[PDB]
Amino acid sequence: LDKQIQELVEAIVLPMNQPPKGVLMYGPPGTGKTLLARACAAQTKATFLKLAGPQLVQMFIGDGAKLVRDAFALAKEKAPSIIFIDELAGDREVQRTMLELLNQLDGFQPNTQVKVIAATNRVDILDPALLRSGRLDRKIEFPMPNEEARARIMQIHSRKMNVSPDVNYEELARCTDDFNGAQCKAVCVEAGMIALRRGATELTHEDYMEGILEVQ
Amino acid sequence: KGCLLYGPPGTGKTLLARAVASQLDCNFLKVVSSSIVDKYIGESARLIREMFNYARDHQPCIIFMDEIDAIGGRTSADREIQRTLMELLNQMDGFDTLHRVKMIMATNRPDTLDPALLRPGRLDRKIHIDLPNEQARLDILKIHAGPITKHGEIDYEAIVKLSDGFNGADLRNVCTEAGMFAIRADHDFVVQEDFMKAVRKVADSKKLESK
Amino acid sequence: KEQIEKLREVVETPLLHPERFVNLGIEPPKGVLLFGPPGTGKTLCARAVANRTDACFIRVIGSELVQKYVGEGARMVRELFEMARTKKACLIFFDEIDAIGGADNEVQRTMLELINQLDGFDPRGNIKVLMATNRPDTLDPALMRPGRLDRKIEFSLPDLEGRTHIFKIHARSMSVERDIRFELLARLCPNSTGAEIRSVCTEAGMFAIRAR
Repeated sequence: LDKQIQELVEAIVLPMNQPPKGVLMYGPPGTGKTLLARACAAQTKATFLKLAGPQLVQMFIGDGAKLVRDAFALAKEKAPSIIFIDELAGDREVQRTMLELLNQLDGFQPNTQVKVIAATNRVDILDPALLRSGRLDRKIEFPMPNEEARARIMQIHSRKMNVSPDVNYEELARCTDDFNGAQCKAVCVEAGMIALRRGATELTHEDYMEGILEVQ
Repeated sequence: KGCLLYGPPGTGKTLLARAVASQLDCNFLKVVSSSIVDKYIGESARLIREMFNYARDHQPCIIFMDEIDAIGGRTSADREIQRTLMELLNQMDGFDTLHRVKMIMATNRPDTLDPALLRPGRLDRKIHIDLPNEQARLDILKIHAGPITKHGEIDYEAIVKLSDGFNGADLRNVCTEAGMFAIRADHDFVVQEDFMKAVRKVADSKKLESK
Repeated sequence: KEQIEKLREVVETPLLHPERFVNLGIEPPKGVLLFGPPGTGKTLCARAVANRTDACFIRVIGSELVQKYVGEGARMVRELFEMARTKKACLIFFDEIDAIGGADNEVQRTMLELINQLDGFDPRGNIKVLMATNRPDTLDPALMRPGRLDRKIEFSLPDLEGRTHIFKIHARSMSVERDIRFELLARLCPNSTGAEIRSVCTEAGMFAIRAR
């Protein structure tokens, strides 16, 4: 997953020493982009300030622009920090604050500072007005290379989850059609959930395909 | 107190209009094209008197009006638009000394531009945005490349030739894009290698995502 | 027999053998989900209270979340979660979540703060989750559920050989005809959901009442 996070880390380290504003690092739920963007955000040495998606929409109205202009006030006044948001009428006001944001980033050029690192857990719905260099431009899907990378990030993300030493990775790597490694991680979650009633304390090989055919 | 910026020859009307606008502007008051549909009761009149009343409280201001062709009809969809046009007539042609106020109007084609609104006074000076000339691209490159640091070797023909269909704001953000790309390695000087690489790659990203 | 183990292995086992789940692999399980017709609802939870090992826990119903003079429900869920903090990860039971689920901003404070406390790992996120409701039309828990909760199953419907347990807990009716046989009531009515058997006691029991 270095081919998609390398551009992010470089893009957020270069202003401290224009950087891309919107990078879409997406994938199925349970991918681990928060623990890898935090495992690398700790290596960026900057201030790790957390922010979520539904935090903009609140009980009162007009709070989205309050948290956007407030996060851009603490970020505009403070040093270059790390803000990672996830799970990106009210939407008309979000488009007013968005077109105003890119009107201050396209009509003006003061944003030599922190950016908006956005990440979505599903790309079934995509606004056609999100296509620009300042908008979500780098849309990198799951890595096309072989299973090895999936076993590496899945093993690092699953260090506490043992594996029976009879696995070729070719059957599970081949059966997954139009699938990603996060869905296989959920397959490992369900397989480990039924591993209690299976009676075997060690996750077997057939439980992987049993989970694939179970949840997907 | 008005200006018209149309781009019939093709794309670049908002890029060059927002390039000169990006060069000089005033207090920020944007009119989004989604705040006039008014799906509920058509009470947009008090919203126009309210926003422009704030434009009366603040003496200096520039009001951007982009993509006016959809609200430039010469059903009930156009009746509220013409109502906002009557509020504009009674708003700037009313009994008020609104001389310091300024506005900018942009469109796509000079054929359905409300020839009643095309009367002098309503839009004093209009600039016909044509296709980007190579001499205005070399000039805009020589005036947008001044304050940015560069190396002793200068070759502008690669930046003029490798950039097509761009305006002052595009070539501005792409040349400064290459300046930041070359300052990533915190070097005081900027060799034109990063100019060619970042202008080529980012220029291709703008040609692909130029919608 | 199957479902009672699928819900018993998460209410009894996680407290009796904590090391078996830490060394068992993925993690100790979270809980189950009981949704559907009421039938014999809240009876198996009272059985789980009767099967308590050391200290009985405190129950929480869905009606307490909605009250007059809004603002007390947040301090109520935070004070019972604080009691869970003081009672070394005490058991928290939620009954009739449909009274607040399925999204009234004054209720959005209590239910969105409730989600912010369940999905939030501040007090604790792994003790015991369990929801007993009536209608599955709760959209918000259905979309925010896979975040932390899991193991969705039926309410009571057992397999063909599993009904005899819920009939051994439904043996507490008036009488069939005499004290000769329990199995005469327990095995002479198969293929009946855990609420359809409540329709067999209500309607077949009403037929035993209306039989002069």
